[PDB]
Amino acid sequence: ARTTPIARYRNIGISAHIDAGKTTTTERILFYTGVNAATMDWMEQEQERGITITSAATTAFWSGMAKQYEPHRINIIDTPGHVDFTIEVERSMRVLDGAVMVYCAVGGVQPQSETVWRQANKYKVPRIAFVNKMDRMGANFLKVVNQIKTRLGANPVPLQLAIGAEEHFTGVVDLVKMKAINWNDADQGVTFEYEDIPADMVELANEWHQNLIESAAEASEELMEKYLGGEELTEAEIKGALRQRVLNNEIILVTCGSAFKNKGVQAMLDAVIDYLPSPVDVPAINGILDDGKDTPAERHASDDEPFSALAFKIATDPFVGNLTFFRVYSGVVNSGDTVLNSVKAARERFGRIVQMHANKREEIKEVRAGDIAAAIGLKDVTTGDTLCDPDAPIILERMEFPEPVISIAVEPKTKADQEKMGLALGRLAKEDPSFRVWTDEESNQTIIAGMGELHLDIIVDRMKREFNVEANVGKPQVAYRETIRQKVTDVEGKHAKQSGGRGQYGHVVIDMYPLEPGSNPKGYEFINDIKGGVIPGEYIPAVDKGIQEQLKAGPLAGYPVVDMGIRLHFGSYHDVDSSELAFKLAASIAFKEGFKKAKPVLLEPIMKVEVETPEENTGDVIGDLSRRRGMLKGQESEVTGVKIHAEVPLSEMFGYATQLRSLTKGRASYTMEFLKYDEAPSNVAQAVIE
Amino acid sequence: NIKSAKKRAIQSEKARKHNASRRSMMRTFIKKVYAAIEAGDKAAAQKAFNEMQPIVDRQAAKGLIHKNKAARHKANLTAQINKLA
Amino acid sequence: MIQEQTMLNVADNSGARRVMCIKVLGGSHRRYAGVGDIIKITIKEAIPRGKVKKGDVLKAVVVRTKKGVRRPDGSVIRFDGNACVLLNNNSEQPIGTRIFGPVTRELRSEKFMKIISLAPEV
Amino acid sequence: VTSYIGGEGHNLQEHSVILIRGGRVKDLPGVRYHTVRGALDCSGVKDRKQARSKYGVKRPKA
RNA sequence: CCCGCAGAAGAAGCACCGGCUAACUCCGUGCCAGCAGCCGCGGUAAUACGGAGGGUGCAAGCGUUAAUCGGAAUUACUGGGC
RNA sequence: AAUUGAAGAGUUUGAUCAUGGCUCAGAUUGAACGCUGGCGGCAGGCCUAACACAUGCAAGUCGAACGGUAACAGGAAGAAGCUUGCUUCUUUGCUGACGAGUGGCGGACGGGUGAGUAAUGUCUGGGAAACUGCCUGAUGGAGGGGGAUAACUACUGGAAACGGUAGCUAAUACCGCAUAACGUCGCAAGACCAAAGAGGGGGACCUUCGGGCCUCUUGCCAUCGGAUGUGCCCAGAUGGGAUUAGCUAGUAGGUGGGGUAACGGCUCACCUAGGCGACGAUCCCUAGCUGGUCUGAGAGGAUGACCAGCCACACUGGAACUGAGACACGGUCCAGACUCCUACGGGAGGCAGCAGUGGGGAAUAUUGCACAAUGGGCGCAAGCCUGAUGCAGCCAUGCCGCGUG
Ligand SMILES: Nc1nc2c(ncn2[C@@H]2O[C@H](COP(=O)(O)OP(=O)(O)CP(=O)(O)O)[C@@H](O)[C@H]2O)c(=O)[nH]1
Ligand SMILES: [Mg+2]
Ligand SMILES: [Mg+2]
Ligand SMILES: [Mg+2]
Ligand SMILES: [Mg+2]
Ligand SMILES: [Mg+2]
Ligand SMILES: [Mg+2]
Ligand SMILES: [Mg+2]
Ligand SMILES: [Mg+2]
Ligand SMILES: [Mg+2]
Ligand SMILES: [Mg+2]
Ligand SMILES: [Mg+2]
Ligand SMILES: [Mg+2]
Ligand SMILES: [Mg+2]
Ligand SMILES: [Mg+2]
Ligand SMILES: [Mg+2]
Ligand SMILES: [Mg+2]
Ligand SMILES: [Mg+2]
Ligand SMILES: [Mg+2]
Repeated sequence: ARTTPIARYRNIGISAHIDAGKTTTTERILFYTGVNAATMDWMEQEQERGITITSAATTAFWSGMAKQYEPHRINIIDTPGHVDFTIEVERSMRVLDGAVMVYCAVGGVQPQSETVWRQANKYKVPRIAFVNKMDRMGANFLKVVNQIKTRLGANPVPLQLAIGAEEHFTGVVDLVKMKAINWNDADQGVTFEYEDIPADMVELANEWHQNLIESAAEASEELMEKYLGGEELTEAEIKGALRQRVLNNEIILVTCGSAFKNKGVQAMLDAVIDYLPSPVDVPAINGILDDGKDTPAERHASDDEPFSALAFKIATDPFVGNLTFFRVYSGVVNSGDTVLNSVKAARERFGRIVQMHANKREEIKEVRAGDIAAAIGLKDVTTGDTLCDPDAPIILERMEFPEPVISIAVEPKTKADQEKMGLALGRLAKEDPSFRVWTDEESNQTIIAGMGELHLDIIVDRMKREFNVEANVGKPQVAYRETIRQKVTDVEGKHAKQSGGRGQYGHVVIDMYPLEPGSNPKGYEFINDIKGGVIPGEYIPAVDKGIQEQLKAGPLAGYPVVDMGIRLHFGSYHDVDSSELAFKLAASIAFKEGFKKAKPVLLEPIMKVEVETPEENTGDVIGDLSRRRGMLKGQESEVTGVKIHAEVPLSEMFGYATQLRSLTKGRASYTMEFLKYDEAPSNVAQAVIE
Repeated sequence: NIKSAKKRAIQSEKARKHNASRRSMMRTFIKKVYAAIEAGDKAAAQKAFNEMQPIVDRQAAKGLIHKNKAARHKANLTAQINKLA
Repeated sequence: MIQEQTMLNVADNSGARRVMCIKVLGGSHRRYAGVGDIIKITIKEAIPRGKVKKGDVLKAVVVRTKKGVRRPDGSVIRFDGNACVLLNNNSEQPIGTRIFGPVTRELRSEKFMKIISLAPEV
Repeated sequence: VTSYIGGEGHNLQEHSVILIRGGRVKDLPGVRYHTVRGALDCSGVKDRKQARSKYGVKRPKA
């Protein structure tokens, strides 16, 4: 139909380390914006544990705390802290335009601040900053500001200053408008009296970081040329100045406050509209055409463009069915327009539409570009898919899928539930791509995988709650192998079945000898070094088949036999009685006894393991790799971390992620894949007895 | 139940209480007659029948007992009030 | 006064019907449970559908005791029989969803609120 | 019930969710059903070209 | 529904081809891999498996499965037997 | 002119004929799946869980029955900022109209579903002891009085649902009294039964100047008809089982009382000792019936979606009340299972109406448009209501057309 405000849109997501208030702070908004509060942790579990598990989107209208503004429409997304659910930030930053990075007045940057930082950079998303909890013991605004500079290698710009600290935290200083903002006693926020700087800070206040104003200066030289020429810059041209540079992410404005005392959150909202983008202050989207090739999909942020949106986040509400959240980058969709899932090559027909609206699932018939909402009833739209105009098809960028770091095998407690465990794990997969499930090609047990111990925990817990399948968990099994160590000299097999029927007799003499990991496909070598004709070459295929059979699960403990070679040398037959079968058994017998005398051993699988860790704790990490019965092989010192290279056994890497984290303060990727089989240490071997 | 023509419920209740009370006494009168027969008093039977006839008829008219019922009472009451009395 | 052995009736769905106290939790040698105390329980009866089945071992909340309850002033409340609300073994907290028969004020606990919210009396 | 898996190769392991067809295999007494390739968790026959409608193989990119 | 406009322009798949059954060859494979409604194909020149060329039948559908009756006079009153 | 149409093949064997099963060609489908997919017309679309349900809608309407003014509008038993016939404030229910309330009619239709029901039903053909709103024919009645009560007002309890005391008021609400046959009881003689007013207009005569009064239009009561609807009775047909053979106390009949709209063990007291069943009672299992549908040359076999008739059900068990009509799908009461609201004392609800979610499943659709038409409710009418209906959306699900030259 018509629309209304448009381009006064603020798509911002709040994200930070755990605690921090990245949620408390979000509820505070809904109070301030909702003058005249729907808890943002509304999952049952995420209330029980008191932690944000899933990204939660609402919208509300901020006229600016002073009345100062033409009403702006803000889309907020409170993201999880934690790792475990980092997926909830990839998506929650790919799609939206602005970002309010929260920091604990007490807790410095801290590890998961760095990770969300990298995710913001991954997507070059503009951002300001809000140092929460100024009222807490050990509060120190400027210290943290400095850590953003030091630890995050970024350019902070204190857009504000704190009036005192901890229990003596009474207000803040807008050091643009150069007044000491005063929030009052009751009514939480609202009200003001905009008091001037106190005698305490006038010295500090007469900074701004003059390289605020000198930071604003650096927008354009003709903007600073008058600054060099000592011309005090107009309030209006500064806000534009540093905003110009916020948008170009060369600067992070810091605001600070305390959600609890209600002293600070509001000034921060203003900073949003002041210095965080509109959906038009934005690079148009990149993308592809279908089969054909590139071209940036482009699609300007315009109502009158062809529709194009990305699907982030899938859910299922028990009353309306599937909810599919999207961000419309271009064009428009009307309830009934049949858009296209380009990345699945099927079309979908839009139906009812819902915007989560501070506290009510308000209904919509049209959704314009620059906005977000959830589409009810869409059939097969997974996370990352693009919904574009069928006449103007395009694939969009699609964020990235964090890739699990932990695996654990699960069994359905009640054998009955085994079917249902299948159904449920499937559902949780299409909701969380950072979660994965499969069935071990060998030792067929159900294996799930996630970004960590806690991730895994609440998934399994989610099964009980939503699918009523409880299942206990265990260490994944390991695929062992078998071989011999000594070449064993001419061993003898023989059949001779005078019983009553087919004559049948075969006799064979062979040498069994270990190999080295040779020729990919085989790992097995049969040699026809038979004499001139002690056994006819027609039966020679059979003797090979007979050995072949014994390799499927060797004599030590089932488990395939590998790296074995065999040489024919001698035998004997009847002119008639001997047969394919006869020598097939003879070989079978020849394999045994030969294997017994050949010093057999139990093999175990090893991984090429690659740990990526900071300089600070490459000591602990090495030692642990060693503790884990591991061999090390290199170190690079690749840029900032230090890649460590090692060969470490599988049955020994289980739950690495969990501890690797503990040893490196959360900052340490790693990766592994199969490399080889080596002898298992005895106590291992004799343990592995079925 | 959320259908405002549930006034029908409060309405037809007033009805039940009205019907009940009228329907009550026309019964207690018919009784008086049978009692007389059991007491044997030919006089009080024909007397009590005279008292009950208008009631049975009026109520039948007012649509509380209906016609043929009215008949049936004075019909076989009569049969009996002059069968030994 | 409940004590080990002792059948209790159940005042919820879940489906227990008849249940036996196999331990008075909460202290070494604790003799009796009553009032609104917690006890370990073994199901003896159990309806066919039901959350619980016969032979299960759970906890439960004494909700009515025949010896009843006193509290201040000197009065007494006695109930004709002994009844309890089954609790899940980990979380306390009723496994049921409806309460039957009256319950008493003493039960006005954080964890037992769900009981008095349900329940048609005292 | 025991069921046949036609065509050259398959994925299909202990937890695969399949769609069973009906139709015997008169070499396998007791096997009275086929598992429908290309339905649900069963993949179509890799690299097949003829009679693709059976064996759940999609047309290869005109 | 009619009248104008531009340009072949925007629009073809699916099963089958050993007998029953309309439609045949090369290659690969070698009782393997596989086919199969019924009989039955495959152990080195496979019109039966798989690919190709070709053909046959259907066509916005075509196959497979499931299902009822028919052929089944194989519950026989019509219309059967010992 | 109009139930005028009957096809065989492969396979037991070294070969043969017979026997006999397996198998195939056809037609059909509420289909599903795999690969594929341009349009249109007409139609069809939860076959499984009569599984549980968020949200909105699916039943109202009459001021021409009544007291009435909460909002609108107009007029004003008339008034400012002056913008003097063009405004926005206060009054007055005056008129139009109208929230709440009394009252009337409808809510028993329309729609959904197949759980139950193997004969309490359905089908076919008959039958006698019955009631029947609105519609209709005829005949007369429509006189004169009385007591109330919602709304309202004043106190007052709740978080909410809901109310609580006291007092006041209208009518076509309510009750006497009169009137009383071609009505009811009664052989008769005789006894006994009802009702309501309201609107539009108006010459005179007129009055408390409200209208009397006159007229037309409606409505009210009674009786007998018509029409439609419904209840009741009988015979015959309408699944399988004997690895169910016996069944039966209100049971079978009678008499007399009671009872229903009505006949009747319908009920009750007494008397008789009967009643049913191998023509299958009884007890098990399964099941809505029919018109028709599919197949078949036919006889048959299979089947009861969509359309139309009948029955049954309305969260589960049960009960009645109101009413012409129900033992009531979006009514009441009790009980149960379950869900929801609560400020913890207390409350509320039942999609097998439309759309829709979850669930189950191989599988079955939009939380659409409109009362313009046909039809239904209320209304004198205008009109209001109508998820009946008329259209559209979804799906190659089917049929028939057409294209891709
Ligand atoms: N004293 C004080 N406490 C604060 C302040 N802001 C937030 N908190 C507290 O920090 C705690 C966590 O708040 P929360 O919003 O959950 O942080 P979070 O980001 O949601 C934790 P997660 O990463 O799981 O989402 C709360 O107890 C909250 O009250 C503050 O300004 N002052
Ligand atoms: Mg914590
Ligand atoms: Mg949080
Ligand atoms: Mg901390
Ligand atoms: Mg041929
Ligand atoms: Mg060849
Ligand atoms: Mg072939
Ligand atoms: Mg036949
Ligand atoms: Mg015969
Ligand atoms: Mg009204
Ligand atoms: Mg009279
Ligand atoms: Mg009698
Ligand atoms: Mg009688
Ligand atoms: Mg049934
Ligand atoms: Mg026949
Ligand atoms: Mg019921
Ligand atoms: Mg009545
Ligand atoms: Mg209903
Ligand atoms: Mg499903």
